Amino acid sequence: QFNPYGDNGGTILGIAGEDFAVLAGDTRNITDYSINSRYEPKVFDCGDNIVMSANGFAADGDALVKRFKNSVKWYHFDHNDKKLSINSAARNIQHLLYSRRFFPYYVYNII
Amino acid sequence: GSRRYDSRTTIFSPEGRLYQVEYALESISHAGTAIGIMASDGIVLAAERKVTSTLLEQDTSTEKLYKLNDKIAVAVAGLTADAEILINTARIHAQNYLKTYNEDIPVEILVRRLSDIKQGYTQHGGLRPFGVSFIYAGYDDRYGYQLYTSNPSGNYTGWKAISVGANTSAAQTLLQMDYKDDMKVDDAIELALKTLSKTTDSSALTYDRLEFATIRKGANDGEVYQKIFKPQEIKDILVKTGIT
Amino acid sequence: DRGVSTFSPEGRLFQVEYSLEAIKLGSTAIGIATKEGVVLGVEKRATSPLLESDSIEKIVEIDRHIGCAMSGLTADARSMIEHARTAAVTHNLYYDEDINVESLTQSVCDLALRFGELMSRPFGVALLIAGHDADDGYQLFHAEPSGTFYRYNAKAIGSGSEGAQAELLNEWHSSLTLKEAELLVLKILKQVMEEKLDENNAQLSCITKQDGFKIYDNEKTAELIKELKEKEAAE
Amino acid sequence: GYDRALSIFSPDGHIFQVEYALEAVKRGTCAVGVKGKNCVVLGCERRSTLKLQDTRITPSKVSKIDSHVVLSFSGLNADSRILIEKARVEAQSHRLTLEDPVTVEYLTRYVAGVQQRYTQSGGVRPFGVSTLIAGFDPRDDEPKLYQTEPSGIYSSWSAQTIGRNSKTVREFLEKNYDRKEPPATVEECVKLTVRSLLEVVQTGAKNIEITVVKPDSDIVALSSEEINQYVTQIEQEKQE
Amino acid sequence: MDIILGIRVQDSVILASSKAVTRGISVLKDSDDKTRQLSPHTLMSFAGEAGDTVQFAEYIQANIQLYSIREDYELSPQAVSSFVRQELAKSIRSRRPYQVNVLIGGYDKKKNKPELYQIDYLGTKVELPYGAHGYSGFYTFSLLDHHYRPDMTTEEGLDLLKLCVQELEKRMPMDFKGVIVKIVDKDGIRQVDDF
Amino acid sequence: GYDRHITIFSPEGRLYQVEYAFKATNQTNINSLAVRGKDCTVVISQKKVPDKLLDPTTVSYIFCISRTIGMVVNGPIPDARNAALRAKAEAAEFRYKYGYDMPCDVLAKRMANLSQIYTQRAYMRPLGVILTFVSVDEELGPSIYKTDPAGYYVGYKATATGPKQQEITTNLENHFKKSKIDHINEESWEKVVEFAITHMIDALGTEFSKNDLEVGVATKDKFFTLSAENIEERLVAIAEQ
Amino acid sequence: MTDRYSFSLTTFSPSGKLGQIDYALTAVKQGVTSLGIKATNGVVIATEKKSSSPLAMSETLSKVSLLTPDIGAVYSGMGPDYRVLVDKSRKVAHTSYKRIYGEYPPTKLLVSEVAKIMQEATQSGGVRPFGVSLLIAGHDEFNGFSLYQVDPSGSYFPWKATAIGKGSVAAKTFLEKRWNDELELEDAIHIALLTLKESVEGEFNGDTIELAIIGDENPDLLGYTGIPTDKGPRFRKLTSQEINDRLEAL
Amino acid sequence: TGYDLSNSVFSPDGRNFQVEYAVKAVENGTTSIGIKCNDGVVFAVEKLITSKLLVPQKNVKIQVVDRHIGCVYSGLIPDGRHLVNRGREEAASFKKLYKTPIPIPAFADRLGQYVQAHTLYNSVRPFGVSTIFGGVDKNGAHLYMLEPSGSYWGYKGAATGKGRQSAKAELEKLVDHHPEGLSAREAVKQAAKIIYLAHEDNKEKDFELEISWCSLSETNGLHKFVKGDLLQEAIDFAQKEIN
Amino acid sequence: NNYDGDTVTFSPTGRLFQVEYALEAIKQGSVTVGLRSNTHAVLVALKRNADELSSYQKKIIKCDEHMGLSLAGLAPDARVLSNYLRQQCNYSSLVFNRKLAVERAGHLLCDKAQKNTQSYGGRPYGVGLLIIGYDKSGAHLLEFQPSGNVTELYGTAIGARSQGAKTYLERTLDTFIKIDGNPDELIKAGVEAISQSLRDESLTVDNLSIAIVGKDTPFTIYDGEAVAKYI
Ligand SMILES: [Cl-]
Repeated sequence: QFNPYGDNGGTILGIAGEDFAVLAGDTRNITDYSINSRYEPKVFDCGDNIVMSANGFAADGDALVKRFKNSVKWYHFDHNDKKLSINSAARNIQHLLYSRRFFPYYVYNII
Repeated sequence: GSRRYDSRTTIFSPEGRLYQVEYALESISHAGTAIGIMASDGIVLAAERKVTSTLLEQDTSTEKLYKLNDKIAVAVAGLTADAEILINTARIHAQNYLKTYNEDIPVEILVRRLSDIKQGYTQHGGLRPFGVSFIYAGYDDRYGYQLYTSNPSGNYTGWKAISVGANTSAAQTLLQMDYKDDMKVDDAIELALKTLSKTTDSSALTYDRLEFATIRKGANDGEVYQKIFKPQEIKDILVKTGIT
Repeated sequence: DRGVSTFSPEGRLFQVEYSLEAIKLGSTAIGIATKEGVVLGVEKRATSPLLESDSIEKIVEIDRHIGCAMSGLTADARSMIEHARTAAVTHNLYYDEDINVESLTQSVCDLALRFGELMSRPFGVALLIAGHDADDGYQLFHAEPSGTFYRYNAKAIGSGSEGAQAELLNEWHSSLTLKEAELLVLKILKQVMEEKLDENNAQLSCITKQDGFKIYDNEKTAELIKELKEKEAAE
Repeated sequence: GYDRALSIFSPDGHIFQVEYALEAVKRGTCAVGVKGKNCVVLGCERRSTLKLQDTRITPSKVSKIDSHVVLSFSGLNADSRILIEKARVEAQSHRLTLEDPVTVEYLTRYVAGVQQRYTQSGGVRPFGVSTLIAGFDPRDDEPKLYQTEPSGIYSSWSAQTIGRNSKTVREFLEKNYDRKEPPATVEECVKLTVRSLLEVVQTGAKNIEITVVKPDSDIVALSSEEINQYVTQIEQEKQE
Repeated sequence: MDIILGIRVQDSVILASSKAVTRGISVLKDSDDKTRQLSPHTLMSFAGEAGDTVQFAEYIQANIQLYSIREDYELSPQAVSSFVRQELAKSIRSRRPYQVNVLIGGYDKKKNKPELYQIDYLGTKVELPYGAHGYSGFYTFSLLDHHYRPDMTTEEGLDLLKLCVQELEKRMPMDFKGVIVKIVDKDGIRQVDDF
Repeated sequence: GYDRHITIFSPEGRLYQVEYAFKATNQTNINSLAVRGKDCTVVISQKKVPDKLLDPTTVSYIFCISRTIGMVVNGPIPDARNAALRAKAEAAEFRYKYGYDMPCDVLAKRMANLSQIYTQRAYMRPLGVILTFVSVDEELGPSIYKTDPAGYYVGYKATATGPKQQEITTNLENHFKKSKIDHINEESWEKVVEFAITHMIDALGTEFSKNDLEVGVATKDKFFTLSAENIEERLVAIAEQ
Repeated sequence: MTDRYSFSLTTFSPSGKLGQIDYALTAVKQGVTSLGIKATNGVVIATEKKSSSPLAMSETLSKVSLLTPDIGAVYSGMGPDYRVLVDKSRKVAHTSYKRIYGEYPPTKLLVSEVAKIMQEATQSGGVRPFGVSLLIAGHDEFNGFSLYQVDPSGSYFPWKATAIGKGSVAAKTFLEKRWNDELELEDAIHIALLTLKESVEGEFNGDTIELAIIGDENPDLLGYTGIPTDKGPRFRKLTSQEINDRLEAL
Repeated sequence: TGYDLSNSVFSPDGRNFQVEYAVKAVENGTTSIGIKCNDGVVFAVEKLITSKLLVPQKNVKIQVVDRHIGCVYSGLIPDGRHLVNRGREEAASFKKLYKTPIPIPAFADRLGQYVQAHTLYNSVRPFGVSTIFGGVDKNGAHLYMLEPSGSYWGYKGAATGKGRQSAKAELEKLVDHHPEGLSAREAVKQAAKIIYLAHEDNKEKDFELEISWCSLSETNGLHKFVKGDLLQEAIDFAQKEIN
Repeated sequence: NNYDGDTVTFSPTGRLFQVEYALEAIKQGSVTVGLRSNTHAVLVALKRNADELSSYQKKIIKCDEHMGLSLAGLAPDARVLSNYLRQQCNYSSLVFNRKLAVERAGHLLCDKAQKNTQSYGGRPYGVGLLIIGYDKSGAHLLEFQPSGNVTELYGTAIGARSQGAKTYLERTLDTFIKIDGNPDELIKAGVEAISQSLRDESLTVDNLSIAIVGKDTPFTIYDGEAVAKYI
């Protein structure tokens, strides 16, 4: 039987400071006991001073980030180049994830 | 495109009338007269076949009086083909009701359903309306004996006595004159035939130019019987009432 | 006959141009934007004295920070208002924030040209959409059935529009207060209305950052009418 | 499907189909609505061109939408059945989803919305019907009376009339109805409703129908004899 | 839910329905009314899967109320029971059937007779002098078979009903938190507030 | 007068669009002829290549519908090819569904029914073509069936179509009045083609070169068209007697 | 593309006339004469094979058609319209009856289905009415022999005998004088040939006349033996020779 | 009258006036030609320089279908593009199912049936273009020309647009003087000349020459644009002949 | 006359009047100018107001980081077409990781507009567009007409009185094409070009709208005090 999911490993870490924030992640990509890549970027600058990382199943992670980056682009078009605040991005991402409630993006996401 | 050839069947005139409904009524006014008379102990349906021939097979023929179920019947005035479309729909509606509630359909509910179908053709779809006027004769345990009429507009009304088709103005005046509330079926039979005999465009009213039916509680004990009259039976009632 | 989406030889859509004629027959609605808020006022125009005038609802809330006044075939506005309210609240669901007045106006105007042979004809109603957001401050928009919307410092729509617009041309300046704007709407409404202006046949409303969108009471408006009469008699 | 745009603007900014639908309402029998201090009365004309009618089974002019709301109309009879059915379905749908019966204002807004939808939808013509919707909101003793028309606009009325010769009976109501002091009792409200119809009706026999609606789902239709007593008393006072 | 009982006596129909509602291992409510008035002289009690019961009952209620307004007339208990049966028989072959068993108690004003109908989720209808759903009948039918007469008064019906509930309370492993009892007769529907 | 624009009845009970589709049939100014032999069915048609820039090999109004069925068309080429594509599709579908080759008369009826629909349904126009189907049927033998824009079709002993159809028709009528048989009593198809060409020459009163004619022949289990050189051999034999 | 004619092409005129139906009846009037006569033990239907060309094989064009083993049909008016109606009539006899009840429909009900199809072409969107009048003869167990006429409107009437098309007015007068309730099938065929001769100009023989009967069961035309209840079709088309034999005793 | 107001209506002549009006739009367009040579085909088109602001060699008119078919047209340019888009879909589905690239006669009928379909209903307008197209397949070289009616034939030479008469006369001379045939490189030179000669009908504005070709020997049976030195050589040959 | 009731009808001379009437809507619209060099491409637009209380209607729309257009005619139709371009630019990026070629963008607009000119019920677009962009083959300028015709140009102008600006660019062709690596001078040439189409009114701070795209310059729009430099 076809299993649409996989586990590409990795680990991410986000810490909020008083006037700054960090989003860190390891660069290793794996399947089972093999290494796919020693350097495969996992944390992305999505625009508007927002950084994002979708950790878990890489294919779903790349799809989600790609869709959120797209959502930022269309937020500028639709709302007169207004800056997408971090709280507004968070809520937007909730709806991106729940659109697949019955066939989920198998990722743990931090922004 | 196609717009060029659209007659626009569902529009108001400047006076607020529906063109096609009015013209459909004009069509119906040339159809054979149909009369319904409601009495205390039953209902009469009488109707005139249009200029027949001697070679028409009358005993197997049916153009005016139709059976919707065991309790309800209709007299037709207008396009027979249009009427049969609606009659078959009404027969199905009555059976749907009986299957759902396990009770025979009340007369008005059946009438309202058919009238709603007629109405729809005047408001949407871009199709011509049904060129048909019905007289509904029926019985149920709520209101007892009932007469209704519906026309292409989809409007329906209840009656003690009523006519549709040709010469309704003259026919309605004659019915309004001789009708009384305490009237019985045998008297109503006579009134119906006398009215047709005076309003008819034909030279004389004969058995071969008539369809006749009664709905009577004259069935053995508390129940209702429909009687579609045979050619020989119409000939006998014409002699009995003293018309031929 | 002819297509509903047909262009005239001058390059205009027949139906859109004809819907504008219907809007000219509508009751007057005026909007004035200031730095203290935006004022919206309308002529109610009851067809009979037995008609309970308070049931005439020509000023309408879209969100807490956006209001709307209408003129023309007012029945057509109900689906536009429903869409606007849905768009405003839906954006709050998706983005956890108030929606920009311009973006709301654009969403309403996207419905405009969705007609053909979608709805069978354009809308026969014009809207004055007034509101406030953090980015562009107090704003007033005029939404037409053409799908076009202009921002305005002040605008009048309806039967007495060109007379009122000429008056708004002279009176408006960038330092107007909210109180001054209120009296100015009442003044111009009184000028173009057929019947004598009072609290029952005219209605005021405003949108401020603090209190949001508010329709004025008949008692509150009555005082502003009395205040207007006295200041006109003062010279 | 049939998508033809029947309701469209004309050069002068009029939708003729909607305006011709108002002419159908003008042709319809007269209907009147008067609200008192603690009630609303709906009066309706019955044209006496149709005798030999069975008044038991003939569709009544006033229709219950729910136990606390009624609807009368003027215009095409067949068209009114479609609005009434839709209204009745919406009333039960509201009770089912919100657990409260509809307010009179909500029901009116829905029926008005249906009428409006039929003025800018393809392949359909407007309803040739204006309605008077009356009743009392749940747990409220304030009377409610609304009017709708083919265009889809609606509004609340202290008293209103629609249909043929409505111009005349509105003239009567405008001078006779006082807002500061409305018909205090049921008698006064019915009397004023019958008086208004007597300006237009012809004979006061079976031509006048009256339906009284009181708070808390108390709706009754007056009989011929009860109405005839009002007709008798009015004319006897008039002979002076 | 669990226990719903019904008994048709001389001049009325009596319906008894349990008050308990359980989620997981906890009894959330002990005063739940498992019934809906379909019309002034027709009452329907219900029992089955969580959620489906109320949704189905309220859907039936809305349809009968709609009919009443349209025709200005109350449908007979027999007509209502047939409508309900068809909806369940329609439902059983659906993508996701409604798992609801009902009892319909009504007083026919035309015939001046009380009527009790038992309908299960498959659309199996039977008219009975007394009825039950689920396991309720296993405990109670022996008592009803013994004590029931068709000429019983409403008071005698209530006494026989108490005996049925007492037997249930003794031999069922299940605490159903007592019953709400309602009577359907010529004057309409009323609840027995002390039972 | 919109009863002349679409296919609805005029007051006279006529369909003018169908009648005007018949007139489009002669727009090409080409005459065709079909006759039956003992073992074969022959169809000949005039070929006119007015422009020198045209590739004459691509100019044709004869179509190979199936292995057994051939079709000649009288009318404009776009409608001709429309009909040809449909007939090919129908013939192939028939064989797939019913397990045997579509008969000539059955295809003719099918195409005639499609034409009838265009005369009744408003949104579809009639095709301005007359279709003559030919084959050697396995049950009926040599067969000629012709369809027109009215949706009419019938079998033929022989037939002719075009501007000068009447002249050809009478010529054929007179021959069959003499012989008193329903076909050309001849063994080889070559001589049946020679008969067809000869009688077209006599009827029209024009001589033909190899490039002036177009010939289609139906035999048992195949239909085929003749090349210019095959036609030349036919013209030589005619001239030598 | 898409069929954008979703509106009726037949509509009521101010006088109450349905123009397209009237015009369809005019097309029927121009059509070749066909007739039907009912006897005590059978029914006969007949028409002229108006050949468009002598080169045309008129045997391949069938104006008289079998609808069921016991029901036949003939027409006057537009031939192509008739051909497609026969296709639909044959199919509806199976789909709406035989596949349900396991037997062929009685004449009146098959007529009713044909009538319905013709009525729908009179009201549905983007179509014209059928330009034919049908005469449908048939037999069934409980109704016996019957003959029906069906018009472009969808209206149908049962006849003892009748004619439609070119010379129907004269032909119906001829039939009124000759018809009685004691006619045998051979007498009806004889009257049919007499009546049809008056409307025909040219050749009058078995090759120019098409004639069929609904009569006795034909076990020779069944195609198989072994089932007693299956006794064969009552519909039979008379041959060219069979017609000519009766033209000598004319 | 009124027969010319709606597409797919037969006039009493048996004519479709809407299609004939579409031809008028074709006759109004710029000149385009096609020449069949020994082992392939050559296409050429007149591009009117409306203004100096037009970027030279950028507004390409000739279009490729698949990799072996060339298409050029005169009339309403957007209608031509629509037709080529369909042609590309037809060619793709053919190759998808049957593997081999679509033969030219097969491709010709696909366009023909599609154009003919737009003469069957009043809900669509006929195509306002005549399209010259062709290429090399397994059976050799083929040249076609397709009209608004859906009518098409095979050609030795083809021409359409405002200067079609002048072009046709020139094409007829080549057919007569070269019965054995014309080479691909010759056909390119001749194509340039004919467009220059046909430009006398559009002599008000100056023009830009655009040529393409498919040849078994010169291009391996693939469609290619004539560029650089070979184009200039053809322009020089053309300019020499007019003087 | 009798052949202008819908877009599906040719006239006897082979003209499509509904398309020509749509073309007329562009001529009524306010003037906008487009011009490019080898490094940059510039749009200049004269915005139009309803009255003194009203704002000035926006003329320029961004489609991607490397592409955008200016409009003249029905503004809502420009919104529909620019939205389509945004989607197509975006489809190319998401699927092929490829910035959409300006020439291909023109071909897509042509095909979208064409479908509206051949079918019954619909209407042609009532707007003209000037598309600028910078892709792998350098700077580009396109002119879109709602007939479907799309043309690649060095410079052009559309709208009311656009002939004056178009003549100026036709004279200046050899000069402005050579303005490489100097965005300000290229804009100056555009502002000087659009000035040839002005009568009575002049270029004010809230009247003028400018956009630019180039080698190391994303598509950016300049309005308000950002264009006071060029007045
Ligand atoms: Cl078929």
